[PDB]
Amino acid sequence: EALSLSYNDIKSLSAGSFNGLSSLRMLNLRVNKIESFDANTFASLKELSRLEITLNPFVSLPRGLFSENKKLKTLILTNNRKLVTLPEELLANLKELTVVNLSHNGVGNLPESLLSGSSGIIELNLGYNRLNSLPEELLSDQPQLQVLNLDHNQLESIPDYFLERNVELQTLYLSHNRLRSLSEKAFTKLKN
Amino acid sequence: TCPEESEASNCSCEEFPSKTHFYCPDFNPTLYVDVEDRMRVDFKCYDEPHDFKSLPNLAIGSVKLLTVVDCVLDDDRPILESFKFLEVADVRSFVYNNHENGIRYNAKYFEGMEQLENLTLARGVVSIDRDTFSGFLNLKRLTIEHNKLNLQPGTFEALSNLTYLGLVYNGLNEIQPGLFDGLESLEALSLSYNDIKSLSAGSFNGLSSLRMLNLRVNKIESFDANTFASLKELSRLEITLNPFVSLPRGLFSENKKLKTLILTNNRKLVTLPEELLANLKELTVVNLSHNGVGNLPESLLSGSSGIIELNLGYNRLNSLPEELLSDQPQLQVLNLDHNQLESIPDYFLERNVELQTLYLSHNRLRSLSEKAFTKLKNLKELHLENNQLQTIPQFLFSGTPKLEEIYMQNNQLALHANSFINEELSIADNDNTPFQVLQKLRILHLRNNSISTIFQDWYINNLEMQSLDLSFNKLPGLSYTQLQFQSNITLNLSNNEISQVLLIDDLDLQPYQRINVDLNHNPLNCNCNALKFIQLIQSKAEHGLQFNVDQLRCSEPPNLLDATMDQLQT
Amino acid sequence: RFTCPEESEASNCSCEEFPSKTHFYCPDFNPTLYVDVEDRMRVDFKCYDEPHDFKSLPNLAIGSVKLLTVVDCVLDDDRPILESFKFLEVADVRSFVYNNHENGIRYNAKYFEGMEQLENLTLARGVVSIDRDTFSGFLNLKRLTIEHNKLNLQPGTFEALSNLTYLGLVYNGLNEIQPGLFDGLESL
Amino acid sequence: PFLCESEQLLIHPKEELSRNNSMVWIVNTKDYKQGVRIEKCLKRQLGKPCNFCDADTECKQLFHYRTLVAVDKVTKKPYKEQVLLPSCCKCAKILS
Amino acid sequence: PFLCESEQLLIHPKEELSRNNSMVWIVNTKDYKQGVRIEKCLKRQLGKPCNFCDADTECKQLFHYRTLVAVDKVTKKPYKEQVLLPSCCKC
Ligand SMILES: *[C@@H]1O[C@H](CO)[C@@H](O[C@@H]2O[C@H](CO)[C@@H](O[C@@H]3O[C@H](CO)[C@@H](O)[C@H](O)[C@@H]3O)[C@H](O)[C@H]2NC(C)=O)[C@H](O)[C@H]1NC(C)=O
Ligand SMILES: *[C@@H]1O[C@H](CO)[C@@H](O[C@@H]2O[C@H](CO)[C@@H](O[C@@H]3O[C@H](CO)[C@@H](O)[C@H](O)[C@@H]3O)[C@H](O)[C@H]2NC(C)=O)[C@H](O)[C@H]1NC(C)=O
Ligand SMILES: *[C@@H]1O[C@H](CO)[C@@H](O[C@@H]2O[C@H](CO)[C@@H](O[C@@H]3O[C@H](CO)[C@@H](O)[C@H](O)[C@@H]3O)[C@H](O)[C@H]2NC(C)=O)[C@H](O)[C@H]1NC(C)=O
Ligand SMILES: *[C@@H]1O[C@H](CO)[C@@H](O[C@@H]2O[C@H](CO)[C@@H](O)[C@H](O)[C@H]2NC(C)=O)[C@H](O)[C@H]1NC(C)=O
Ligand SMILES: *[C@@H]1O[C@H](CO)[C@@H](O[C@@H]2O[C@H](CO)[C@@H](O)[C@H](O)[C@H]2NC(C)=O)[C@H](O)[C@H]1NC(C)=O
Ligand SMILES: *[C@@H]1O[C@H](CO)[C@@H](O[C@@H]2O[C@H](CO)[C@@H](O)[C@H](O)[C@H]2NC(C)=O)[C@H](O)[C@H]1NC(C)=O
Ligand SMILES: *[C@@H]1O[C@H](CO)[C@@H](O)[C@H](O)[C@H]1NC(C)=O
Repeated sequence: EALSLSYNDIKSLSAGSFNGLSSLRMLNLRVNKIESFDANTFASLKELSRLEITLNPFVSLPRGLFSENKKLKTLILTNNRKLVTLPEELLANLKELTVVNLSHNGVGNLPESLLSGSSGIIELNLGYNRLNSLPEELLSDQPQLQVLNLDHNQLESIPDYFLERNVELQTLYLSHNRLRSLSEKAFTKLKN
Repeated sequence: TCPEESEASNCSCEEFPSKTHFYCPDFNPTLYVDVEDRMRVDFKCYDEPHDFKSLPNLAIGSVKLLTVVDCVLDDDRPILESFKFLEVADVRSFVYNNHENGIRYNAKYFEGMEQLENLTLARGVVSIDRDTFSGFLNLKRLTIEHNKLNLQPGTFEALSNLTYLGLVYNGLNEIQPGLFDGLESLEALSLSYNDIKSLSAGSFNGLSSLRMLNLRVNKIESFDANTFASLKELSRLEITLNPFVSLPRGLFSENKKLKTLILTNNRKLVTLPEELLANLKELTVVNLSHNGVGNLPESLLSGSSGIIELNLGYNRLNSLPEELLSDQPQLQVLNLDHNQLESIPDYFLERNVELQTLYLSHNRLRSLSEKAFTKLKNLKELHLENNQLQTIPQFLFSGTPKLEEIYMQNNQLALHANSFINEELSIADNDNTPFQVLQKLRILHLRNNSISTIFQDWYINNLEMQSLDLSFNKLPGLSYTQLQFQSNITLNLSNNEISQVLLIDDLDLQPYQRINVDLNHNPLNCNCNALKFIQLIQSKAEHGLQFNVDQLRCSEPPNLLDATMDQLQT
Repeated sequence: RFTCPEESEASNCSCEEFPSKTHFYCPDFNPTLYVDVEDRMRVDFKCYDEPHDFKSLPNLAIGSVKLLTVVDCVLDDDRPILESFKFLEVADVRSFVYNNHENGIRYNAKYFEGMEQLENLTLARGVVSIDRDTFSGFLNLKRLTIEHNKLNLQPGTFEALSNLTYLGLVYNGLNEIQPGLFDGLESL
Repeated sequence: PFLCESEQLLIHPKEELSRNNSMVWIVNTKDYKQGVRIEKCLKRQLGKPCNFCDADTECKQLFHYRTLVAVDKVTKKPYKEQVLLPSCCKCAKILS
Repeated sequence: PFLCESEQLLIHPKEELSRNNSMVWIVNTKDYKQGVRIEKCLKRQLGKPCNFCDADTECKQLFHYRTLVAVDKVTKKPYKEQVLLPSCCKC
């Protein structure tokens, strides 16, 4: 029913590691030495509502990692070590994910179709990502959310068409950024 | 707020709600550092030492309560210096734990640490210097625990504002006469879990305003006659687990402000001195349980009228003096259980009137005078259980109308059906018994008694009875008459010798009234004329009577030996 | 613990002892008079049928009563009460109750000559009128109560009193509270 | 009507049982009982303040004592009994 | 403090009223003597209405049945035949 791996010395993830348990809804990884993954590692865990990975030296992720599980209510990625980039469409068509946190991940690039198809999100954080630039301007395509944090990022410009989809967005954070100017059209849709 | 530019630092901020965790060696978790919203910080070096030699700063600002756990120190350095990177300001409490390294202390350590109230060192200070605390501005509290410490006199030289100096598991072996010199305004002193050998009368010289002393674990073998003379303001003294065999006379005759005195587990203590607690008008709660006291001086409590509770349980006292309870009319709760007490002196309790509850259990009682309870107009409980009372007086409960709950479990009482309320000359509609007189009696526990009968008064005079425990009785049979309680009552007749249950079909209680009767482990005959009872058990839907009759089984009719009720065919 | 020191058959007045209360009655059959006595606190003097005299009755040594009660009993003209009840030997009394149903009389300070340390008091009936001060300022008259009396008062009749922590009137029939009747009740 | 909800109750005398007789017996003795009569309040099980009189009141249960005293036949000490029986349930005014 | 006031008495009765109605010469001999607490209602208050209330009710007097050896002078001859006796006053 519940599985957690906190302060574990395990340095790897096998796909067959988590087999023999269709009914798992909770997975916690507060600290681990894991650096490898596979999209099928969590495949068997279709009902895994929460996945939390932190303090792990993994440099990157495989495509279709969380895509297999459509029952994933929440995803947390905090204090990641040397995470240079993220796979495209990792959360594509989740349809259930409500909160995704990528805070403290050293990513230099952002994918427009990473979160596409998740019409449940209400909270999204990219804190301390330090993105050299924001390539993704089509993340508003799941406009149902209301919160956002892009603080401590090195992005030089904010795309004008980035915020044309959402109107229910309640709260926004852009501090510690490299913003020369703010778009004259992007804030006209943030009614809420 | 988490530290920006975290890329340069090895530390990682978890940015929880109202927390900010840290594990500064990010590769290997160590220095678990959090912050409770600038109210309290915390700091644990559990994994490996010296890991904070070159740590990046955290800029915490000011915080009230600091806490360091199991972290190394740099000896010649003030504490904040050793953790300069934290950048705390205005510490107001500094709890330190050091499971690993025993460090000598001195003044230098707390330089810059003033404006501090709650200091505490668990395993932190192996030995204390004479100048260590001089630097402090005002220090409301203090506490050193779980360490073997050596104390020099006057180390607390200039902690004038100190309050609740606490020593637990400190285990000092002896209090120096000048240990507390120069110390005042202590609203609390802790000597619990200490290895003290004796208490010289000068060992408490400095203290003047002390209001509470505690000796939960002490090895004190002897007191000086005036050990507690200087403690003129004292208000509470607790002694537990002390090997002293006797006390000096008039030890406490000076501490007139005293409020509560407790002595527990003095297995070597055998004889209290005369007038030990005389003339302490303030005293309100005295407990002397678990000692080895053998016999009480008659004037133990002369003039100490202010007592509310008194407790003498578990002693080895054998016989008691009436004069002891003569002038405490305020008393409320007495206790004498587990003594080898043999017989209450008849006029023992005639002075008190306020006594709520009384205890006498686990004694060798044999009998009670009618005069024993003649004056306890406000009594409301009673515990005569585990007493060898073969017989009781008929006019026992004349003077205690407010009695509620009475327990005589494991008694040797054998009042028969007749000859408890009758002399074969006068027939009584309601049996005249002491229990009959207490109308307001509700809970009763006569289990393991041999009365072997049910009294009519129990359900006539005692209208509000709620719990009856008649287990382990020799009663021959149960009759419907002997169960017309009407009021909600729990009846237990289990392990009894009952064999005949007589009912009548017209049996019906007041509406909404339900009584439960238990008849398990009884040698119940199952010949005819038990039929109506089988009907009230088998093929029973709902009524006033219930029957916890699970383990019962027919005994005597051979064709149906040991067949339970449900087994049986009418 | 008095237990009828005098022989019963001499006055026919018989009594029984118990732990609770050594009761008493004189006629010995269908008793007109009853002296209930709690061993320490209460005393109950009741004569529902008329009593012939207070001399033939024996002398029940009682030290003191934390409470006394006289019921339906004639009070002697211009005597202290205990003077009237000389046979009923009681010395120190703190409370008091009096419930004379029949033959009410006016009152005075004389009726309270030997009862000036009364914390309480009560005259449940038979109160015609209180001519002079109830107490001559007798000590610690914490409470007071006169009821069903059907009387009429005078203003400031009570002014001598000071410590009446409580005063109670029931069924007084009194038409009008005369001005200043409650004058002296400084600490009421 | 009455101020308190007092109900008459009959109590049967305690029946002597011939458990020696394993054979069944006439319930005629069980059929007729001389019994005694008592009184109790069910006014909220004797809790009513005697509503229709508004003065501060609470219904009480009252008892009566029967004193039968006989010197013993063996000329032992005189035997006196004071059996107590619930006799009435009456309402009393109370203070505040 | 009581709406109805009752004088307490001890009677030691002889020829008391009963159900059978054949109870005469009750036993109160100085050696065999039986008495019974009774609550006689005050004479003047038999019909005058209860006080401390506006109830139109009078202080009526009940009766109750007690076990006494009243049927015969010999004691235990009637097995305590029930006699009628006065009880408390209820409005
Ligand atoms: C003994 O305990 C039982 C609980 O097992 C008490 O039963 C309760 O009795 C009262 C009245 O006697 C019931 O109240 C009734 O409620 C109905 C509605 O359901 C209402 O129409 C009636 O007018 C009445 O108010 C109550 O429901 C009942 N509760 C249960 C759980 O049985 C009983 O009162 C107790 N008896 C004594 C003498 O203590
Ligand atoms: C004179 O009459 C007064 C009547 O008020 C007696 O004093 C009062 O006695 C009652 C006892 O029924 C006390 O009531 C109890 O008092 C305590 C403490 O306040 C309270 O916690 C209980 O809940 C309950 O009320 C009452 O305190 C006491 N005093 C007063 C001012 O009412 C007094 O004993 C009578 N004197 C004699 C000699 O009998
Ligand atoms: C009302 O209460 C007050 C105070 O409780 C009563 O005043 C007290 O009256 C007595 C009677 O004289 C005084 O006792 C006397 O004290 C002196 C000095 O100690 C002593 O030399 C005498 O031998 C006698 O013992 C008492 O001091 C006095 N207390 C106060 C505070 O004034 C008063 O009598 C009560 N009654 C009325 C109607 O006011
Ligand atoms: C020093 O310690 C005392 C003792 O606990 C603290 O006082 C407590 O404060 C809390 C906060 O409301 C109360 O709930 C407790 O009842 C208090 N106890 C006592 C004995 O006073 C005090 O807050 C601490 N001060 C600092 C600066 O740490
Ligand atoms: C004990 O506390 C008192 C106040 O609680 C301190 O008194 C102050 O002392 C300073 C200098 O020591 C003076 O300037 C203030 O005027 C004093 N104020 C009061 C209200 O007394 C005292 O210093 C403290 N002493 C110790 C040893 O802790
Ligand atoms: C019923 O009571 C008797 C008497 O109190 C209990 O017998 C005692 O049992 C204890 C514990 O085993 C012994 O120490 C005593 O010596 C026994 N006393 C006698 C005189 O036999 C008995 O155990 C109780 N039975 C229960 C608990 O139902
Ligand atoms: C009744 O007493 C017996 C023995 O004392 C015990 O085993 C049983 O559990 C009791 N029943 C209840 C309901 O307490």
